Amino acid sequence: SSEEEWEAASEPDYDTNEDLLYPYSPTPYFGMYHLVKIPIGRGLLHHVDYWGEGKVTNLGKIRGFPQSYNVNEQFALVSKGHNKGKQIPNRIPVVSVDDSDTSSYIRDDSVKTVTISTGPITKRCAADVARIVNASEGLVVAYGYSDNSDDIQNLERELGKKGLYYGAGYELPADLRTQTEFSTKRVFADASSINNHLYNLVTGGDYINAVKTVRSLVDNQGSDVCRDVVSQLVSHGIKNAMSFAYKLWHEGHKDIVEDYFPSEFQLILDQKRIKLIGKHYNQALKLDANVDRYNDRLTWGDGKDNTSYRVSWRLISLWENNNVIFKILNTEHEMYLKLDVNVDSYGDRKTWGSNDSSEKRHTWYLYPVKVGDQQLFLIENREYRQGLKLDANVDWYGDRLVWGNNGTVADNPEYYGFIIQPWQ
Repeated sequence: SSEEEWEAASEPDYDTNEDLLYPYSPTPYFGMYHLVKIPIGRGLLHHVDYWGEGKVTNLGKIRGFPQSYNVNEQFALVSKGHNKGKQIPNRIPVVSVDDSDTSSYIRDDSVKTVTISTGPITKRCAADVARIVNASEGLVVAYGYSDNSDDIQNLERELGKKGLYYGAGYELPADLRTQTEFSTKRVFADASSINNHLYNLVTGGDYINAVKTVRSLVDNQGSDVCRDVVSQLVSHGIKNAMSFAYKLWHEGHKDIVEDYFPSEFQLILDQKRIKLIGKHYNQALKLDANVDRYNDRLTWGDGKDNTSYRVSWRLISLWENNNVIFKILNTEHEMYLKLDVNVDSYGDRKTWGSNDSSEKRHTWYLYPVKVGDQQLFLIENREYRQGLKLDANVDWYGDRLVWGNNGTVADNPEYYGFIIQPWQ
């Protein structure tokens, strides 16, 4: 029988594994008694290996850990490698892989790191892993499962109820990178850690891993964290927020932009007719009534009109070198904004509309920034790296010329921010 094969079995290899002197390791399941639960005292348990067998070498590959507690079925024995058939080191027992309940042995919310591999993650197992991992600073690493498995689906769901979430590309210390047995892993971390991870993936331009992260976050009760990260990204002048929103918009995740990003992002990303209002001077942009000798038109804020076809624009979005870039289209004339090749005596450049649109100076970055509750955008020419501003001086009609600014527009959203509104 299973019991008798276990009773019959050599004791665990405590040369290659550390002997943690766990009192319930050499006993079967005794959870019917008021046992002494670990951890004892105020700290967390360092490391539980769920379905672990201790450090197992096989065909030159390593699985398991010499210093973890190992949750396993009560009669389970080492499966492979030289220790095959021995007893499991530091073994915390469960009745069955079905019940997978450690509540007699391990206190709720008490483990720093849970690793899990080899065994199946049933719903009960996922729930037990979530029960023991500490919500505020826990970490769960699932090794060798496929991302679409019922195993990972059970785990992500139970961890999300507790406040742990997948981190795509989450970097592990060297001692959690020893599992050369497995070719895949999936890391779950605490709410604050994932907040920081996803923010830094976006500011770093790693949109593949940012999209993977946010999708799992929103799908597993992480909406508070998503909202906080988004707020940081659209408040602090991060143009990678625009690039992140673009990839969400085009790769199947419109829900996340619709539900968590400022309403303006939908106008921007779908090339809808918009008004562009200089916040400081409060004037909507238009093009000049007349052309110059090159058939181009100057760009102006209008001192009175904020409704007519003359103040309608569209943003054209394109992807270049891991960034979203924009062209700014005037719908009255079907002309594209650029900055003058000639500077004035302050180094500033007049803004012009042209029928043509194939130069780098036709392309622009948007930097989302917030003045209290008002979402704004800084608009910066990609070739000249100048942010747009309206002239401190009015003309005879009360209109303001639009210039590229020599000098950063980042220190000051009340001066250099634009409001984007729907035109219709």
